[PDB]
Amino acid sequence: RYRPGTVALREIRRYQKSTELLIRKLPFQRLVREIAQDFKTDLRFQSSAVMALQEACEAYLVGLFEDTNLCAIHAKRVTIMPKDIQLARRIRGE
Amino acid sequence: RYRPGTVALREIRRYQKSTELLIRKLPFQRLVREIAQDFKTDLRFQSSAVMALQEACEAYLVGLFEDTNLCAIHAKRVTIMPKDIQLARRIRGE
Amino acid sequence: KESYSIYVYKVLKQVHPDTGISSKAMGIMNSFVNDIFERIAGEASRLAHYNKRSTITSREIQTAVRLLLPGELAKHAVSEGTKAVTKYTS
Amino acid sequence: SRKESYSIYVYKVLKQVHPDTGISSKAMGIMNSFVNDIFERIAGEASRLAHYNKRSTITSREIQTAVRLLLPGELAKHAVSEGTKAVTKYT
Amino acid sequence: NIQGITKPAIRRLARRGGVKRISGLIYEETRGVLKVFLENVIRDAVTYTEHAKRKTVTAMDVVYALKRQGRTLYGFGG
Amino acid sequence: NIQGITKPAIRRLARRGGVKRISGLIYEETRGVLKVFLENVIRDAVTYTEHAKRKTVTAMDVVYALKRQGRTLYGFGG
Amino acid sequence: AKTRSSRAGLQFPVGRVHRLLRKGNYSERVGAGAPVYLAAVLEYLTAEILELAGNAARDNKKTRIIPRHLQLAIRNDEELNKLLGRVTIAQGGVLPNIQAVLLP
Amino acid sequence: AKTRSSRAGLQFPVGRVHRLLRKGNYSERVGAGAPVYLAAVLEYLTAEILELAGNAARDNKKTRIIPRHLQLAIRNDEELNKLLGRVTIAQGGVLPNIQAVLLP
DNA sequence: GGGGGACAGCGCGTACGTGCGTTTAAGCGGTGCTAGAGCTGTCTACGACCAATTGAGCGGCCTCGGCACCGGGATTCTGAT
DNA sequence: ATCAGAATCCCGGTGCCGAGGCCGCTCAATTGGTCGTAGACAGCTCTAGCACCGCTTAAACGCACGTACGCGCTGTCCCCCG
Repeated sequence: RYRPGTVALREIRRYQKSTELLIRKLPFQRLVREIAQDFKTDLRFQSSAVMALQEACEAYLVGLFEDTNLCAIHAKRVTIMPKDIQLARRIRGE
Repeated sequence: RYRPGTVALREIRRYQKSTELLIRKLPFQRLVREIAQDFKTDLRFQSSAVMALQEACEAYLVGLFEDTNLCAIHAKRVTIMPKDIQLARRIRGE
Repeated sequence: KESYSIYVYKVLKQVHPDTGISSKAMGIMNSFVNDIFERIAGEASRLAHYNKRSTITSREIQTAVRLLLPGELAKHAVSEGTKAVTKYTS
Repeated sequence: SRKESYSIYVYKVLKQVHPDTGISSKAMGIMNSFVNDIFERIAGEASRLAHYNKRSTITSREIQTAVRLLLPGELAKHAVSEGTKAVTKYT
Repeated sequence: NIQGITKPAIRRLARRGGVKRISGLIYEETRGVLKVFLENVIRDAVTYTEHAKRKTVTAMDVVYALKRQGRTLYGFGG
Repeated sequence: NIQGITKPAIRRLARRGGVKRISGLIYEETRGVLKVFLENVIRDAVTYTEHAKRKTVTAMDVVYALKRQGRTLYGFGG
Repeated sequence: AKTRSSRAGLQFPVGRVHRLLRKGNYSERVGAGAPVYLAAVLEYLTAEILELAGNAARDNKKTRIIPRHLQLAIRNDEELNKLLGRVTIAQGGVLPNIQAVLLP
Repeated sequence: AKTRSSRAGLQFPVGRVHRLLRKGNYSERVGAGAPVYLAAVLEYLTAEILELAGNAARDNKKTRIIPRHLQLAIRNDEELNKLLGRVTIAQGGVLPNIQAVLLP
């Protein structure tokens, strides 16, 4: 049995040394369509439009998780919590 | 004697109500000239140019201290330290 | 020089007939008008070229104000612009 | 419908710096986006400089100043050298 | 549809961000900030689509929306 | 000349920022941060001055420099 | 002579706005309605800030608007604070704000 | 006949760059040296990135540059990173970076 | 100079990493349809321009009454007791 | 509480000095005719997005379980506040 943390660090090295999208495509596509429905109805989407949204969202969330981690370490913790996400966004101006 | 913190909070209340510049003008002017000397020699400065620089710098330091303060509180501290300034700037992208 | 001082004062009398304004506050207002003017015109420009158009219409301005201005400020600004164009055309 | 791009020029420069190295279509798209982006930044700053000085013409001087303002540290130093050399050779 | 962003997916994004240990309340928080981000980009992209009198959001519409929100994306025509 | 930014001045800036307690190492850190900020703005302002073939940095040069670094200033002619 | 401003029922200058659009290197051509629309929108924004700033002046026992009043009007409302996020009002100061944990 | 790119000794298109400056309407007029200067700068920047990206490709034993190699070249260079700070490279991934407190 | 906040040590114990085989549905490839993007042609209705103008906008000049800041009195802060 | 005493509100005065009221006038906005050309719009077309279907299979899931990291509690010592 690997000690808590060992497999987590192995996953960090796997995902940092790779470039693929980490959100499942079909569920993400459904979310994009559902959100766009509130702005206009019967909206079509080029497949490349949805993929461009995917790429930007994943990049944004990875970048936010990096800053959230720094906030947690600053509070002498190794666990990220909502207060860390909130601080990062507040300082970023979001 | 007022307990440590009482006069500090009174000063916060006074400076957050005022809009005057908090850095002495003549020392600031000297700093601006000396920094500009490294870019171009025999540089003259409009009086309003130095005032524009002072207004921007003070607004930058006040904004940064706000973000620094919020990072100290995140570490459960009431005292700002260099690590707080460093985190704020890192998250801001500076 | 040219400034928007006269027009800012005219609008100040309409909203607040007994209220004046300092020269420093007037300078802030002039900077504000110039800044927003530039944001809108620049977005309208990009929006024209992106649709391969050579002409800046009220449609480009409306869309720029529909992207720049937040929430209800866009709603009211669009109403004001549409009313002005309608009155002008008649 | 013909859509112009900088692909041919990216390929030419690649073959000069690394003769045995190719490039994927995805990587080519990144390079095209990069050139277009930098081109907008420089031209837009040069446009501002001209209007700020009441001038109607964007010249090599405006481009050089824009390059100083946008490119950081030594990227500006070398970019200015390249631009100056090209103008001298062209004249 | 927001639940389609599963906990494993949010863990993978955190792993790429270098995060080892995650609280259980992070998943709902992340879903929230993702929704806000997507809404803001999609709103602007649809505005561009409507201005072009189109019924199909193009990759260019998304690229323009990202560019104006200061999140320039390279690789979709930039 | 950087020492002209005295501890009391830095304290006043912190008080406006809502800071109640300050460590002794903050004063030197703040001086360094201010120096970097000033250098960056003055560099660009002087570039504008040299482009105008002027020997005097104008308020407009400073305003333009701040604008391009995303710190738009109102009150000095733009 | 009925000024385009008077034709649109506006206090802001349509003719000047038209010239600034034509000389501002924005496009090759400018429609007749574009300056009218821009002038209106721009005047709406000025009215909104001035109304809120005049209220702040009256609250502070003053009859003249100063940069402080403008800062108070902008920073204490969401949409105006968002629009002018990356902006600094000279001699505007800041909003009185102390973290609750710092309170006695 | 000699093309303006060949007269400037450049691989980038001076004639196309001139047209794109003239039809941005970025100004009323465009000098003859402006497109030459701009083309040379664009060429220099592309060469720098491609050189660094080709090195990254060789260090992963690849003969074709992919977005990953471009991301590696830009993020590993302080100046290129600073120039392309608010840029996202599609399929570029991230630098391998783990905070020391999280390690074994 | 003093005193109260930062730091250290620790119990502890409960929040969450790991497995495991379970319960879910992503996704990849195929099948047809057709909303609609985009091209081609036109006609043309709105803008650029040219020439006279005139009436607001702006430089200049004054008077004023709004407000910076002076002296007094008050009340509610806060610390010693 | 309990009072001492600064800190801060608040009131009448003041003069003075920037804001606004007011004059002179000029040049840039206006009015009106002519040209042209951009784009508003009708039809075509065939491209791409969409809905639907089979099968699969890799991924999400619940919970049982260990454990170690998050935080409450105590004690110190000396750094900043005044």
